[PDB]
Amino acid sequence: HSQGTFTSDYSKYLDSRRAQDFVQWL
Amino acid sequence: SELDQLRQEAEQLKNQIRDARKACADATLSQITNNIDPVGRIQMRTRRTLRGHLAKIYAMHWGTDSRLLVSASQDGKLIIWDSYTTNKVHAIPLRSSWVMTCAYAPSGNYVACGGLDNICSIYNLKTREGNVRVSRELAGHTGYLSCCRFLDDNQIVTSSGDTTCALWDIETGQQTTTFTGHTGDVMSLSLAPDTRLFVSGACDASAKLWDVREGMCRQTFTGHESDINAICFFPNGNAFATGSDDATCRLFDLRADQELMTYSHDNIICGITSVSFSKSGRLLLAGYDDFNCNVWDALKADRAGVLAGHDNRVSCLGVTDDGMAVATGSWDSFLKIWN
Amino acid sequence: TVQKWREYRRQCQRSLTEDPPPATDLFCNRTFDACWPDGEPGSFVNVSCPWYLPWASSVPQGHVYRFCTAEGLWLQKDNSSLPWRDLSECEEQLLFLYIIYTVGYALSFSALVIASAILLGFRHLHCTRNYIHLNLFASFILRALSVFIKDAALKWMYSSYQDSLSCRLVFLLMQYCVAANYYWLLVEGVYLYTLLAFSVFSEQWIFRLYVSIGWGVPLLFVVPWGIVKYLYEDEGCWTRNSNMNYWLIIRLPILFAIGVNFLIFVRVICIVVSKLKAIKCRLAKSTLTLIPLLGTHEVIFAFVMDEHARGTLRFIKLFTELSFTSFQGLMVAILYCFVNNEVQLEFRKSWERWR
Amino acid sequence: TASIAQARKLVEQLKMEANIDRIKVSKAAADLMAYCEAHAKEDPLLTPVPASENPFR
Amino acid sequence: QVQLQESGGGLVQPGGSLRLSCAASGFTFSNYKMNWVRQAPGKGLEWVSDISQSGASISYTGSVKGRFTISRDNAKNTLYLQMNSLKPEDTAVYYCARCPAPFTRDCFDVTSTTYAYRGQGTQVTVSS
Amino acid sequence: DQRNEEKAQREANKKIEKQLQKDKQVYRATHRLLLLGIFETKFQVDKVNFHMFDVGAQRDERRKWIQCFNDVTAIIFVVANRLQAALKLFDSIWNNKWLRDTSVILFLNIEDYFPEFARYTTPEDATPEPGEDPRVTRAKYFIRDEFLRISTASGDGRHYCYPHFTCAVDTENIRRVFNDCRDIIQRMHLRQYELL
Repeated sequence: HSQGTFTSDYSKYLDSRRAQDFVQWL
Repeated sequence: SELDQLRQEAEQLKNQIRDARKACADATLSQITNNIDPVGRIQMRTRRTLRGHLAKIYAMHWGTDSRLLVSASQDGKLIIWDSYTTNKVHAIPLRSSWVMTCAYAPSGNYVACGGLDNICSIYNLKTREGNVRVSRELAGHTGYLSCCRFLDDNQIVTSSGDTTCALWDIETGQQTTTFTGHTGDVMSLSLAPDTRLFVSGACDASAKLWDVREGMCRQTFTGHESDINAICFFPNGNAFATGSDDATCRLFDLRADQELMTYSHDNIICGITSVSFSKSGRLLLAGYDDFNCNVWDALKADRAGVLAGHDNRVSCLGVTDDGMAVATGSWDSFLKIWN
Repeated sequence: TVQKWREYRRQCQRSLTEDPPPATDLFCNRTFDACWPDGEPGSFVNVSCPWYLPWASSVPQGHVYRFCTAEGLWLQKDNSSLPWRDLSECEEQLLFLYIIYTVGYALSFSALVIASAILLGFRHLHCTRNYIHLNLFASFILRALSVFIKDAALKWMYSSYQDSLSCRLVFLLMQYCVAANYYWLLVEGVYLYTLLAFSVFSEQWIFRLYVSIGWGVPLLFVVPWGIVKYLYEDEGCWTRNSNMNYWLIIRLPILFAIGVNFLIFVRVICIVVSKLKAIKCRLAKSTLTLIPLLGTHEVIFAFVMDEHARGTLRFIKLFTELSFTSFQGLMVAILYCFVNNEVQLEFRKSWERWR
Repeated sequence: TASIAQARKLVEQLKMEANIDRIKVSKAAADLMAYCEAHAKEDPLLTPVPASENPFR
Repeated sequence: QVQLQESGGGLVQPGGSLRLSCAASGFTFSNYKMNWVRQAPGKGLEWVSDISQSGASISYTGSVKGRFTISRDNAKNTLYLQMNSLKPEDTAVYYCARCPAPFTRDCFDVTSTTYAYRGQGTQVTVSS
Repeated sequence: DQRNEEKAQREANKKIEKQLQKDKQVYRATHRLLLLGIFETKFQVDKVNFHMFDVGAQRDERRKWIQCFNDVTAIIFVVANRLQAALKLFDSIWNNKWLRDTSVILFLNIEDYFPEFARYTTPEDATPEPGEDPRVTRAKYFIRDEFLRISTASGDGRHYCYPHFTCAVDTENIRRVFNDCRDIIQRMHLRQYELL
C-alpha cells in the first residue's frame, strides 16, 4: 500500500523540520 | 327434451329459495348495532417469533393446552413448538416434502398432515419409544389434501382436491362416510364446537354445511364472489365466516340461511388466505396477500386494526382456545405470535 | 538523523564541561547556543559549526567568527536584546494530501457507522452475504479509526514518545488494520467467485473459514514484521523504512491479495458480459459498482514500488490511494446499504409502523 | 348420458334444502349480538391484560 | 349467486353471421377478464377469445383470427361476440367463462372439464 | 423443581438444532424441479442432486396446487387446438403474481389452426441441421417465436424462459437442464448483489 509510504515521507519531513528548528532554538 | 325440464325445475326452485331468503330478510346487522360503540383502536405487539423453518409455512394448529402448536412447511418438516418457551418439542420429517395441512388432535396424542400426496399421515406423539413414527397412512382420496381436522382419537375428517370430503376411521383405516356434492375442490373446512355439523368452502364460491352422522348437506350458502380459501366457525355453533380471493369476508348465519355482513374496503385488492374469530366472537382476524393481516369488528364492519410484521404472504392464522395470543405463519418461513 | 543531532549536541556539552573557564586573560561566555567554548580575550575566536542540519552539512569547514574583547565581554552594539553575533558562512503537497484524505475518512466513518447499524438493527436481513458485508464495514471503521489515532500520534511525537513502546504498538495496529482491510476485501471477492463458480459447500464451515482468513491471517504476517522491525530498527516508532526488505514483508501479502482480487474482478465481469450477451451502458453501471466493493482501483498503480517511484509520479500515485480509498468507504456504503433496492423496500414497509 | 344423473341428484338436494325453516334476520342477528356481550370481559384480545397473568411478556 | 345466462345460437347457413350476448349477473362485471370457450361435438374444450376488464388487449385463436370480434359492456353487464363468415366446422357449444381471479392478467381452468364459473351456453349449428 | 425439566427441554431443543442444521445443508445442497404438460424422480448430475417432481392423479384444475411450487429452481414445461391450450397454459403461468420469480424451461417435444405460418419467414440467425427439410425447422422456430412473444410480453417479476429443442436422447436433455439450472442460479446471485 501507500499509506505507510505517505507516513514515512511525512515522518521524514517532520523529522528534518524538528532537527533544524531545534538546534536553531538552542 | 327432458333434460331441459330438469334444468327448468332447478332454476325455478332456486328462485323459490331466493324468494324465501328475501322474504325472511329484515333490518340487517349493519343498522341495528349503530348504538353499539366501536371496539376502539387496539394494537397487537409481536411477542414471540418462532423461527427455524426453511421453506414456506402452509398450516398450523393449536392444542387444548393452548401452549403447544404444530406447524408444517414445504421443506418436508413438521415441527411442534412450545409457544411459551419457544422450544421445538418435536421435529418430524415428512415422507413427502409437499404438505398443505396439519392438524392437532384434542388430546396431545396424534398429529395428522397432508398435501400433494393423496395419503394422510397420522403420527403418534406419546410413543413408548423416543422416536415418533407413522401410526397410520390414510389412503383412498383422488385429490390433493387441503385441510384435515380431528374429531376425536378414533375419527378424523379430511378435505381433498376432489369434491368428496371423507370422514375416516383411524382404527379401521377405511373411509366411513364420503361427503360429496360440492362440484369444486374443497379448500378448507371448519368443525363446529359441538362436533355435530361442519362447514366446508370450495372454489365454487359456495359453502356447504354437512352433518357428521349422516352424509346429506343441510344448507348451502352461495353469496361470495370467487373461490373460497378459508372458513371458520363462530364460537357459538350458530354462524361462521368465509374468505375468498376478492378481499371480501362474509359472515353467514345458519338459521337465517343468508349473509349478514360483508367486510371489504376500497383500497385493498387481494385475497383472504385465513379466517378466524376471537374467544368472544367480536374480533374477526383475516390474512391477506398484501404481506399483512387485518382484524375487523364482527358487529360493526369496521377495521379494528392491522397486524403488519410479516415479510411474505400470510398462509395460516389461528387463535388459541382461550384466546390469549394469535399465531400467524407466512411464506417467509417465520411463524410469529401476536398478543 | 535528528536523534543523532541530539546526541551530538549532548557530546559537545560534555566536552565544554570538561574544559574549565580559568585563563591568563579574562575569558568570555561559555554556554550552548551551536556550542560556544571559551574564546581568546582581545582576539578573533573561531568555533566549528555543527553539521547535523542539511543546510549546515554543506559547510563542514565553516567557522563562527567572534570578537571576545580583552575585558572578557563580547561585542554588543546594543543591550536591547541578546549579545550581537555575526553568522554568514555557516513540502506543501504533504499538507494538501493531509487535508484531502482526512476529510474523506471522516465522511466514511459517519457513513459506515450508520450503514452497519442499519444492517445490524434489521433481524430480517441476517444472511451470509450480509454477515461478510457487516464485517467488511467493521473493518473499514477500524481502518478509519486507526489512521485517526495514527496521525494525531505523529503530531504528538514531533510537537519520550519515541522511546515509549506505545507508539510502536500503535503503528502495528495500523499495519494490522490496513492489512485486515485488504484481506477482507479479498475474502469478499473469493466469496463472490464461490457463488458464481458452482460448488456445493457447507455454509457454516465455509463461513467461519472466511472469518478466519480475514482476521487471523493478518496476524500471520504483521506480527513477524513487528518483531523483525523491533529487533533491527525501533527508534523511529517503526516509521522509517530503512531496508526495503522489511517493508516488503508487510507489502508483498497485500500486493498478492490485490493481484488475486483483480483476477476475480476480470472473471466476474466476464460472466456479466456473457450473461448480458443473451449494450455498454449497463455493463458500465455494473463495473462502477463492482470496482469499489473489490477495491480494484489499486491495480492502476500496483506494480510501481516506492523505491522506483520518484518525482511527481509519487504525487500522482499517492493521489489515488489517498482519494479513492479515503472515499472507498462512502462508495461501498451508499452502493450496498443505501442504493440497494432491498434495504430501501424495507424502509418503505417500516415507514408505516414507525410513523 | 350420465349428466342427467347429476341433474336429478342436484334438484333433489335443492328440494331438500327448500323444506327447512328459517329465522328472521332481526332475531338471529339479535341473538348473535347478545352472545357477543355475554363474554365481552372474557376476551384477552378485546380487553387488555396486565403482564402479571399474561404468559407472553 | 354467480351465474352467466347467454342467448343467440340456433341454426345458420355457412358464411352467415350470428351474435351471442352473455348476460352476466351475480357479480361485479368490470373486475374480471371474460373469455369464450367452445366444445365441438366429440372433442374437448378449447379457447376462442378473451378480453380485459375495460378492454385494451383483445386476443383470439388462430382459427378465428379476423373473423370473430368480441366486445363487452360494463354498464349493462353483458358480453357480446359477433360472428362473420361462419364455417361449417365452427359448430360447437359456445360457453361463457369468467376468470376466477380479479385484477389478474392470467387465469387457469378456463378450459377445464368442470368449471363452476361457466354459463352452459346453447349449441350453434352451421350446416345445410 | 422446574429447573430439571427446563434443561431436558433445552437439551431437546439443542438436539433438534443439531439435526436441523444437517437437514438444512442437504436441503440447500439440492434443487427441486417441476414437470408439467406426486411422483418423485431423483438423480445426480456431477455430484449435484436434482429432485424432479411430476404431479399425478390431480384434477385438471391447477389454480391452487400450482402455488405450492413457488420456491422451485425451474419449472420444466413440455408441449405437444393441441398446442393453443399449452400456449395459454404457459401464458397463464408466466405472468402470475406468485410464479413471477420462477423461471420456466421449454422442451418442445399447423397451417389450419394458425394462419401466421403462411407469411412467416425463417430467421437468418437460425441453426438448421442439414438432416431434415426446412419445413420442420421453420415450424419449430415459429413455435419458439410464438412462445417468446408470450414470454417477453411482461417481465415484471424478472423471470427468464429457456426454449430448447428435443433433437437428442434423454441423457443429453439432463445436461441441458443442468446448464439451465446453473444459469438461473447464477443470474439470481448476480441480481442478489445488484450487478445486472
